[PDB]
Amino acid sequence: HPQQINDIVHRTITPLIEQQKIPGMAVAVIYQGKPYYFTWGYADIAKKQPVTQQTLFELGSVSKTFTGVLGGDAIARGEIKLSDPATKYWPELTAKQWNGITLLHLATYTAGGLPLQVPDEVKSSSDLLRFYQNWQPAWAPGTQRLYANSSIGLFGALAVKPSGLSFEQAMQTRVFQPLKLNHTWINVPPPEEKNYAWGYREGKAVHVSPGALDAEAYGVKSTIEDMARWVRSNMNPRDINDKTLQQGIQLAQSRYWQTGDMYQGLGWEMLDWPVNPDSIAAHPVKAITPPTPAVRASWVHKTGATGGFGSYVAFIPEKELGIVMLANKNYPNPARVAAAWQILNALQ
Ligand SMILES: *P(=O)(O)OC[C@H]1O[C@@H](n2cnc3c(N)ncnc32)[C@H](O)[C@@H]1O
Repeated sequence: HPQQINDIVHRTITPLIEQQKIPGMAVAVIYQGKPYYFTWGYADIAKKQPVTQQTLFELGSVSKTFTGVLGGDAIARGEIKLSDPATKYWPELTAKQWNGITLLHLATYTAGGLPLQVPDEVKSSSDLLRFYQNWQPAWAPGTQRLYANSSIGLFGALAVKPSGLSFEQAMQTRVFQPLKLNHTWINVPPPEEKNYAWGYREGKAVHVSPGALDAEAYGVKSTIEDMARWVRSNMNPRDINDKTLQQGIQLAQSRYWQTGDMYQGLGWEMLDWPVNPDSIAAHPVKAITPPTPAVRASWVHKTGATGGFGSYVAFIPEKELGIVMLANKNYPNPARVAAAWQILNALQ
């Protein structure tokens, strides 16, 4: 490691762990293109199993970045357009409030107030259809952003329909495998279970429960090494020898809407670099026309949580600088962002 990386990471992450009382943590700092790894504490407190570079953490909503990119890849293939009505890919969704709602709206939380959570009793395909059929928008499409699992969750499920594959099969074959993310899972295979960290909520060991559209909205588990590779792939997509995937990664950093200081991509969210560290409910959106092609001078990021895990990813493509922070405790987002900003700001 470059000493300055060690110095700033030790300075920054050590206190964070102490005050947030985080039981285990992994961090990757991407600096001049290369990854540097750090680990702390335990994946399993009871068994005193240390966090390693092979420890799997629940990504929570960081999963949305994978879904956004997979959608981008489908657009690149000509399988979908974001301007297409959602009903084009689910004709059984006949209720009139769906007229005018597009894949873009689903992907970017702008469909008009889809709920943050899919109702907990929704399990089957018929349950899911009935849920969407009964949903009533609070706003017209394309006018308000309400960050929500039921929105991008449906986007992911519909985006993969033309492929003929399940969402998991599409993600595995079109995103995970081409990028050599060989320890990244929607469903952790039994032989890999020993590396799956427990999450901790009020001292209790927990893993995320099954829920409708979980794969699409929050269900990915990954290692610090794979997540470093993910960040690297999104920072320099032109380094990928897979045309539609490269194009998809670029489309996910297109700026489709603006809300205050931030811009909504597909899964990824973006702000202009340099950012004010203090700048990082529903809010009105303005369409950006044409959507701004991925801006390399951006803070590109996404936070994620499950009951037992807190995750954060941020990168600045212009500077070849990025960070992944994975912890097996859900701790406040401002703390994650503050630590990430301190580390990247020191290395620019
Ligand atoms: P992102 O990390 O913002 O959000 C995804 C996390 O939210 C929780 N989640 C989604 N859906 C539910 C339901 N129905 N009930 C309780 N919690 C839910 C999970 O923690 C996701 O990881």
